[PDB]
Amino acid sequence: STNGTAHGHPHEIILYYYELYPTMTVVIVSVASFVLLSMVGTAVGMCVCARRRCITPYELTPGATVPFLLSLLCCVRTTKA
Amino acid sequence: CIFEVKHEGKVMGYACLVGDKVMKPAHVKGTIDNADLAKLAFKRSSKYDLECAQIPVHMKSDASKFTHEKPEGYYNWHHGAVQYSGGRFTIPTGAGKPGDSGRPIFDNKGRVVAIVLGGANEGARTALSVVTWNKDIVTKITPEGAEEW
Amino acid sequence: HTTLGVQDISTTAMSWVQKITGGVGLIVAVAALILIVVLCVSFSRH
Repeated sequence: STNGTAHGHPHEIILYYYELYPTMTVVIVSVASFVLLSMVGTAVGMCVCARRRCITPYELTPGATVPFLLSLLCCVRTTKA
Repeated sequence: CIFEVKHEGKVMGYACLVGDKVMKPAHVKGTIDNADLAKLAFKRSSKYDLECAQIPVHMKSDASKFTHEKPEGYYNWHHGAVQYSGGRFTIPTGAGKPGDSGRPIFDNKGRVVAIVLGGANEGARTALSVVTWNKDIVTKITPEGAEEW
Repeated sequence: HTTLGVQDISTTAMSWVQKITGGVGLIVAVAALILIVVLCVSFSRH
């Protein structure tokens, strides 16, 4: 009955839900959430890695600043006063 | 510049005001026996077995400098004269015991050259295991078989 | 007849959306490895 046009884009994608369904979309949403979690985990890891890079040069004494820009947004802002 | 770490009312090691940071070996149990220093926030570093923080403005005049410059010859330390050569600091065996960690090895102009962590006994003389400055960055030299003081 | 478990079409379009997911995962995996590599460089430097 109902129409499951193509798109587009997306749009129609949700129209298919009606066609063959209960389910379908919820599983896709869960997959999307998992993807978001992977994206979030990557970012968290990246920030920790950015710390790992700024480490050593975390004690004191001139030496960046310097490479702190170009410098993955902190780097700086960080070198200074 | 030198301050003592106490644990259950007992001196475990030392803390030192070098450069603009406040150092103390990470392995040392206790808390610096100085109000101003004790309440600080230290950043541990297990690679270097170091644990630094920043010197309060009112004590910064009390720090001890440092230097990467260390030519073969004799250096000064609380128990006498250390000898540097072959990229190794040594002393007459017996002149350094557990509880000497944290003590700086000065040169003749007062610049701190290294900080003792422990020593390996190799007979007549003991090769010290120290924290020393490289081109700009900190480093740690630990002779084979060191006994952490 | 009919009735069965997918997935199925609709090709192209389907690929358009699929291609969007997983790429970022590869990126963060590569970045993770690169961070490890740099860490090892620091370890060697010490």
